[PDB]
Amino acid sequence: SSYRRPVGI
Amino acid sequence: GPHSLRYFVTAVSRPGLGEPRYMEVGYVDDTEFVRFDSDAENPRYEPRARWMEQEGPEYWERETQKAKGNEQSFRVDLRTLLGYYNQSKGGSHTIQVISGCEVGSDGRLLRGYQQYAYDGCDYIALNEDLKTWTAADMAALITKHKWEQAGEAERLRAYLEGTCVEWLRRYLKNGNATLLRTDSPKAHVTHHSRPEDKVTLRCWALGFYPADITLTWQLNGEELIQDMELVETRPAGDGTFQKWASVVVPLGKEQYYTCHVYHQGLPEPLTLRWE
Amino acid sequence: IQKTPQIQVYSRHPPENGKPNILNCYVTQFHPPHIEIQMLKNGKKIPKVEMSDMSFSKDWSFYILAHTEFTPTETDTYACRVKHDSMAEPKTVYWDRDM
Repeated sequence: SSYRRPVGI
Repeated sequence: GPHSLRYFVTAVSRPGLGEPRYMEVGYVDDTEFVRFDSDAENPRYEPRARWMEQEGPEYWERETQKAKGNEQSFRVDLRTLLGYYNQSKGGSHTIQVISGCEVGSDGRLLRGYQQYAYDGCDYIALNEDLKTWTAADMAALITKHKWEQAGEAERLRAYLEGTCVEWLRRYLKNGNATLLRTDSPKAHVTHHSRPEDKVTLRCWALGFYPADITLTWQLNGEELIQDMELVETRPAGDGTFQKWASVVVPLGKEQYYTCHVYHQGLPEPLTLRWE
Repeated sequence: IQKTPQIQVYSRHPPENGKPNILNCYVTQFHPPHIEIQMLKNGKKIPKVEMSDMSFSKDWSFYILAHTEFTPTETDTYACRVKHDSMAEPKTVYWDRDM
């Protein structure tokens, strides 16, 4: 299950 | 032996042709096992190995929701990068991400990664320490400080060391038999003309899986390193791979050369010559 | 920034004149992902050409397999033509049955 980045670039 | 779980993500802006396209592809070892593409309608996280169909409707629903959530995030990210690079809203741009974990035979993490690129060039990457970042340019430095301030590396370390590793275990459980498959090369030598008193011997290896393979030519027992020609290993289109390697030799001396083929599938390496 | 495509054109099985087979056009090392691939028989676009899903490598570069059914003969010529923004002009690569 893939990671979900919660902060933007 | 060792194993890996990696996700390859692409977000592509398409101004005036529609919404950004979001694509996500998961690999166990180096084998695609899931895929999401935002360009189907009612896009869904989908199994790409029959053994993943063991997972059940809840898994697939949660992965779909999470992928649509990333899709939205990536739309915002694309807009941000326009600002950083003083780029117009009219062009297409690409964000790519490689995220994953390598584990040993004991199931413990050997290395984690989370690498970003923009328009095909390194942007920012999490360091091996799983604590610090390498920014590739000034724009990336803006992201580095935002991510440091937000504790992004702590988050990733936790995911990489635990979640990712635990999911790798689970998938291996259902795929390990299929993953271990191996097709040995079948090889043969062809013979072709060259100008004047020279000929080409071409050693072919066909029908093999996985792709990793070595072909060598030897004179008498001694390797022709200086100049053999080869092709990059290539898909046959049916799950197996092809490669060849050739040398130019004197007319009349063809029997002085042997080709050797090295592959995981083989009980031992193959030794061939021209008929 | 942009990466120029590399192309291999080759059959799935060793070619035998008169035997049905599959012709492959394997395109790699390109960026951006948008690309246009045609396969050609004696100078003319082949209508039914299938495309694999697109993937990318640790390089960041994309790759894709185009393929089509064909029955090779002694004198028919096949090629794969690829149009991509990294190149001023489309690149055509010819099938060599010895490669």
